[PDB]
Amino acid sequence: MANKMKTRKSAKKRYSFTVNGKVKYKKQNLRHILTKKSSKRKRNLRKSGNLSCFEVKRIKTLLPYG
Amino acid sequence: SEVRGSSKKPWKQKGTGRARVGTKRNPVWIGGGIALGPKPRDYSYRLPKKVKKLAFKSVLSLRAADENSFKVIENFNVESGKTKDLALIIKNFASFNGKVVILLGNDDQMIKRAGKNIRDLKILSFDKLRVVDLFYAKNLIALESAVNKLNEFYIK
Amino acid sequence: ARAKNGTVHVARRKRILKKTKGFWGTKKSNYKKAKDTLRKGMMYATRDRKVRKRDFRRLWISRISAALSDTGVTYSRFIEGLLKSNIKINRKILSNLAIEDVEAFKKIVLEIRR
RNA sequence: UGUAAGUGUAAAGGCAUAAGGUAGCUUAACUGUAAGACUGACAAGUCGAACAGAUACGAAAGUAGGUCUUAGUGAUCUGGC
RNA sequence: GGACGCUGUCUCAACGUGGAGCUCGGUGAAAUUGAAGUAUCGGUGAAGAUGCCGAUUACUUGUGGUUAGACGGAAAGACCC
RNA sequence: GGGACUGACACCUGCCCGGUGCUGGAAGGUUAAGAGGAGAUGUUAGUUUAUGCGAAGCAUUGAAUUUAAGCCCCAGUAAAC
RNA sequence: ACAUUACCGAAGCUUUGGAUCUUAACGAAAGUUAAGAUGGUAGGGGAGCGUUCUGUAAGCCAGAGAAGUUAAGCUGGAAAGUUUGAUGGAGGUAUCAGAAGUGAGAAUGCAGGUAUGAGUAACGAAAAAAUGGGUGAGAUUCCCAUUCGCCGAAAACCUAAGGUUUCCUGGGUAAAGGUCGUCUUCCCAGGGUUAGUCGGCCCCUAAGGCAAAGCUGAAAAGUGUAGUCGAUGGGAAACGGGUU
RNA sequence: CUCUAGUCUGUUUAAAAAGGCAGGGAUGAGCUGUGAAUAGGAGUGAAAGGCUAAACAAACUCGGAGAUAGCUGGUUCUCCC
RNA sequence: GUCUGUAAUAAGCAAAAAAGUUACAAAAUAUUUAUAUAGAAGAAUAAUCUGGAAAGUUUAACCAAAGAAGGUGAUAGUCCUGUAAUUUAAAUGUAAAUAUCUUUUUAAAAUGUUCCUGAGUAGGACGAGGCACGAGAAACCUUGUUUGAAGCUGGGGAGACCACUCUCCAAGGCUAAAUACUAGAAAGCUACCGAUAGAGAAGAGUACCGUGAGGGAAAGGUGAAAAGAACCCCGGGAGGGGAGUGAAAUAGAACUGAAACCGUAGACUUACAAGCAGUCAAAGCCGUAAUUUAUUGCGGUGAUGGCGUGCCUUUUGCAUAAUGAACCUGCGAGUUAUCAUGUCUAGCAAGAUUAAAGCAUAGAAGUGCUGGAGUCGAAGCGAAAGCGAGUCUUAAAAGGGCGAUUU
RNA sequence: GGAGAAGCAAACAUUUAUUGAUCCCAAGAUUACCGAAUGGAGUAAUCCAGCUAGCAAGAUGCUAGCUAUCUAUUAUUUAAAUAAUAGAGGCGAUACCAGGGGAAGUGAACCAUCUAAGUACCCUGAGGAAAAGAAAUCAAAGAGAUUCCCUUAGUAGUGGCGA
Repeated sequence: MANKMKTRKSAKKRYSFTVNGKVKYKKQNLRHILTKKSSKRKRNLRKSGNLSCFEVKRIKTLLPYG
Repeated sequence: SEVRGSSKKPWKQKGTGRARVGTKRNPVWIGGGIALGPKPRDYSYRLPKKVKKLAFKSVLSLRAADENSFKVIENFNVESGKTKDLALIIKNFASFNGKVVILLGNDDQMIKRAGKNIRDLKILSFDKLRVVDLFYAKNLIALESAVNKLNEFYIK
Repeated sequence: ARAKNGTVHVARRKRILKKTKGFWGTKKSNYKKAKDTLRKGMMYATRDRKVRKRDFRRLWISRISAALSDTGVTYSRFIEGLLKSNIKINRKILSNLAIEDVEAFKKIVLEIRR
C-alpha cells in the first residue's frame, strides 16, 4: 500500500479494454475542420475502432488496474 | 548518508592527479557506507489456513505410520510438579536417544512446568501444535486425551 | 549474514601457482602475470596437441624420403607402387622400419619397384 | 494525314465507346451502412460490389456518395455556434 | 629609426677562477613502472614496429657522456565539435 | 553637493532633431480599477385549460454613459545616444 | 604454353575411441541401439561447484592434535574435491531444507605492506678553516689553547609583537639533527621569574562597540538619546653599583 | 625605507612567486606600527574581470545531497542448448 | 420579601453525594508484602585413561519451577559467579484504595405570556491562501483591504444558484485514554558485526589541519599462571650465546605468520647469441623406482627444432605508437520494501482469501482459534440513461463492432 | 554486607579495618571560580565596587549577606517611582509537537504554469506527549466529540487534461 502503482490518467481517459484483450478507442480527425472531408470518410471516422495488436502490451503496462 | 562525516568533495575534480570522488563516505572508500547492504525487514508471513491444516494432518499421519517411534500413554499427571517423575516416565518410554515431543489434551500446568527443563523434551498442547517439532521429533508420546481432542480438532 | 571468509582467492591462486612452476622471472610467483601466462599456455597446449600430428607425419615423410635417397625411386613413386601393389603399411611404421631393420625396408622397396 | 489537337492547374499514366466539344434538364458536391481488400511500425490513408430511405437524368436498362486519375493540407487539448 | 664612443654580440674561439659534475666514506629521494634471454634494414599492419615477415648485423656485463626513438614523463586538450 | 563625458597648455570644436532618449505642452484618438445598471439569464407565489408568460425576493451577468497617467500626437534639445 | 602419371598439403572427409542432447525404434521402466548435431559476441533458456549463517545438531568428528597456511601425490567433463607428511595449539563438519553484505585482475578504485628508478639526484647559498691537548668504548664535528677568516647602520647590544620552559645544573643517545657525536633549542629529573616608582590594573577619552527610553520591523532583530566600555594617546613617584 | 622596468639563475626550486646584477620614487597622491569599520549577488576597487585568509566572471563551512548526467569508466564461479 | 405585625417567597441550620485527569482548590495522614532506587537464600559427581593442565575419553550416578549465559590451565546441569520459583526497605520517589478533609444539592415535575441566548460577527465586493480540487458553473474554511445583517415569526449547512423539504445552533472557554518520539536508565532477544568489519572512536572528537565556522585519523591478541630470564660469556650499549622458568623461549613485549619483497646453501644450465618468454618435440647431466643392471618410467634442469603480435576496455577494424593497472594482500557494484503482469510449486474450487484487531497459552518479536470489514472471479454492451446472452450504431439481427454456447 | 581496603592498574613503602572498614542504596553537609550570570564592567574562570555585620579597621586588606531585567497581581493619581509577592530567563533530545517564514539541485527528457514541497532550513512557543476535540458535523446513510490503524482506492475528481 506504500507503493501502489499509479495509473496513467491521460491514457485511462482514452483507452478501453474488451473482455479478452483487445483495446477499444475513438478514431482521430473528427474533431475539427470537417467540411472538406468526404462523407464516407467522416462516417467511418465516427464509428469506434480497435487498436493494432502491437500496442496492447504497452497499454497494459500503462493501465495497471483497468 | 548515515555514516558520520561531511559531504564535502575531498579534492578538486580536475588537476590533482587522483581518481574523481564525491564524498569521503563513498561505498568504494574504506570506512564508507555500504551499497545494497541489509536493512530491517519483516520476514513473517501467514500461510493459507487450509494448507496449514493439511500440513498438520500430513505430519501427524507420517509420524503415526511408524509403530515404535509413536506411542500413546494413558492419562496421568505429575501432581508434585517435580522433574524426577516426568523424566522417569520419558526414560521408560523413549528409545531413540533424541528429541522427544509430548502431546497433551489440555493445559496441564504441572506437567508443562515439570517438563520445561528436560534435556530434549518439547511439551505441546493439542491446539498449539508446531509442525517443525512434530516433524523432527524422533519420539512422539501422546495422551489419549490429546488423541480425542485432536480427532475433533482436525475432523472439522 | 556477512559472508566474508576469504579461503577462496588463495585457493585459486595456489592452484595456478602450482601449475606455473618453472616459468621465467616474475611469471612464476605473481598472481596476475602467472594467470596471463598460464591461460595463453593452455590455449597453446590445445593448438599444439592438434599440430603434433602434422609435425610427426612430416617427420616420417622426410625420414622415408631420406632412406630412399640411395635407390632410384622418388618416394612419390614409392607411395605410388605401394598403393598399386596394395601394401597398406603406415608412414610411421615404414619410418621406424628404415631405422630398426634397414634390409626389410629395402626389400619392400625392391618389391614396390615392380 | 489519323490524335501529333484538346483535357482549369506541374508532370506522368490514360483518354475514339472518347475522360475531348455542344445542348437540355438538374443538385448524388445525399442519410444509415458496408461483404471483401490494397497499402501499411503505429497513428492513418485508399478502393469497394451490394442493402434500406429519399432524389436527379433516362422510354428503359441503368448511372450519379463531387471534379480523367494521382498534390490544394494539420493530431490532441482548449474555446465558440 | 639614425649617429658617436665603447666593447668576445660577432669573424672565432682560447685560457684561467668559484660552486656542481667525476672517485671514495656517511645519510639517502623523486616522478615513473603489464612484465623484458627491448638490435638494424626493406616491407606488412588501426595507414610512422624493440615484439610480425624476409634478410643483415651483433661475445657476456658495467661506467662516464649524448637525447634520435620508445607517437617519452607531467596535466580525463585549453584549440575544434 | 551628485552624475556623465573629455583630459595641462595653444589654436579650434563645422552640418543634421528624421531614428532612439531627455525636457516642456494637452486640443483630440485610445485606455484600467471605481461609479452607472439599457438589457439578458436561473429559480417560482400566481396567472395561463396547461405549456408559455411569470410580480416580488434571492442570485449570475452586463452595454450606452462617465473618468488619470501612459502611448499616439505637438515642439525643443546633439560638449544627448 | 600445351599433354601423361603422381605426391605433399587444414581442426574439411574417412578410421579409432569417449561425452552430452534431440528424434526414432526396442525395452515393463530404467536403459540399450539407428540416425544427426553440438564455433560463437550482444541476448534468451537449462543444469551445477564453492562461501557464510540458521534448523536438522544436547547429533558426529577434535587435545591420541580442530580451523588456518604449507609440501607431495591422486580424482572429476568445469567450477573444484580428498588422502598423507611438516607447522599449528582450539574449535570444525556429512545429508536435507532455508536465507544472502555469497565468488574480483583492472573503475587515472580505497587502505596497508613492499619493489622499481638506485645506492642514483641531493645533503639548502662561492664568510674558511688548521694544529695540539683533554674527555671518552668510540672524535674532521664536543671542551679548552694558539693561529686564520667573516659581520661590524651587524651577522653586535637592549626593549616589543609572538612563542611558553625552549632558561640553569646533573644525567642520557630508541628516535628527531639531511653525516658523525661524549654534543644539541632532543629526551629525563630537579631548580629558576621577588616591584609603592618598569609594563599593566586604575582614573580619562579618540576610532569604534554595546545600549534603558523613543522609533521602526512576520520572528530573529534594525536604528538610536541618556549611560558604559574601548590605546596605538593623555594621567602621582628611583637612580648608581654589587651579587647568583 | 619602500616598490619591480631590463636581464640571468631558479623551474621533481633555498623560496606554493624568491635570489644575483640592477632599476624607479625618496618633503609626499609618501612609507610604516598598533586598533577599529565595510561580507557573497554583497564589500572594496587612481578600474586589471583586480582583491576579499596561497583557489574569485560571484569566497569558505555545514545542510538539501547518495543533486542531476542521452557522457566516460567499472561490474567477481563453471558448464550445456 | 424598602419599615412593624398578618395570607406570600427568598438569606442561613437538619437531610446526601462528588472531587484534584476536564468537570472548585489546598494538603496531611496512617494505611498496600503495591512498586522503583541497595540486598537475602538458592538444588545436586566420584573414579579411571591420555595430557603441562580435564570440564574431555570410559564406567556409574545425582539435581532439575534451576540443561539462560559467563568464568575456571582443553568442551562443566551438579567447581565458582549466577539462572528457576521465591523474597529485604529504617529513608526517599511514584502509584492506587481507605477514611481525614474539601465542595456541592439544602427540590422536582408541571402552561403561556414579555426578556435573554456570544456584532463590526454571519454574509457581500476585491486581492491571496488552505481544501486532492491549478477560476473552472467553484461550494466550504482561514484571511488582508472595505462594506455590512437578522435577533427564533430567527439563523447556518446540504460542491454555482433558487424554491420546497431535511439536518444543525456560529461569532466563549476547557478535557484523560487509543497516537507520535527515546538523547537516555533497567532487564533481555539476534539465520546482527568480530578489529580495512562494528559507532568517527574496543585507546577519540584525541593526534593533526584551518584565522574561524569546521574537518578529522591510525594503533586489539605473550602464557594457564610473570613463573619478566638468578648467574656466566662476547659487546660501550643494543643484540646474542649458555644456564634457568615454562607444555612450548624459531611464546623473551609477543598467538596462527600467507603473498608481494630480501637472502644463504646445493643440483643443473648460461659469455656466436635476436626468446609476449609459453607450448609441442628432444640429447646430455642430476635425484629416485623398477627390470640383476644398463635400458625403461616418474621428477628437476635443460643444448637444439617447429609454432606463437600480453591482458582488459572501447571499436567497421587494436600487437597496436588508443584506454587502464608498479607488485601483493584485504575491502569494493541488479539489493530491499510494495504494486502491476507472466511462469513454477502448494491448497481449495464457482468459488478463493482475510486486513486491521481480539482472546487463550507461555514469556516463548511464537502459533492456535476468533475476526468476511474488504479484494478478485461469477455477464456483457454502450459516452450514458437504460437494456442484458445479448448490446451498441440506426427505423432496420440488414449488416457490422464488441461479445458468447464451449466456463 | 561482612573482611579486606587506599579509584580506573600494579609496582614500593607506610598506614587504616572485627570498637564492623572499603563498597552499595537513601537523606543531609561542604560545594573554589566561570557560565542564563543577574551589583557595574569585561579579553568566560577577573577587575571595580556600594550598604550592613565580624576581623586591633586603617591606609585600593580579608570573610560573609543583599543591590539585573521582564510579565502578572496590589500600596498608591496600575502611568513616573519604588514596595510587596508569584512566575519566567538558560540548557537538553543532531527526536517527537504547534505556530510564523519558506527554498533550490530535480522531473516535465528544453522550460515559465506544474513538480520536488509545505520537504530542507531558520524563528517563536510548549508538553510528557503536543495538537485536535463534545456538531451552526457528516452526508442521502441514519448515524452521533476528537485522535490513531484497516479498507473504500490508486477509485471519485484534478492536471501546459502534459508530467
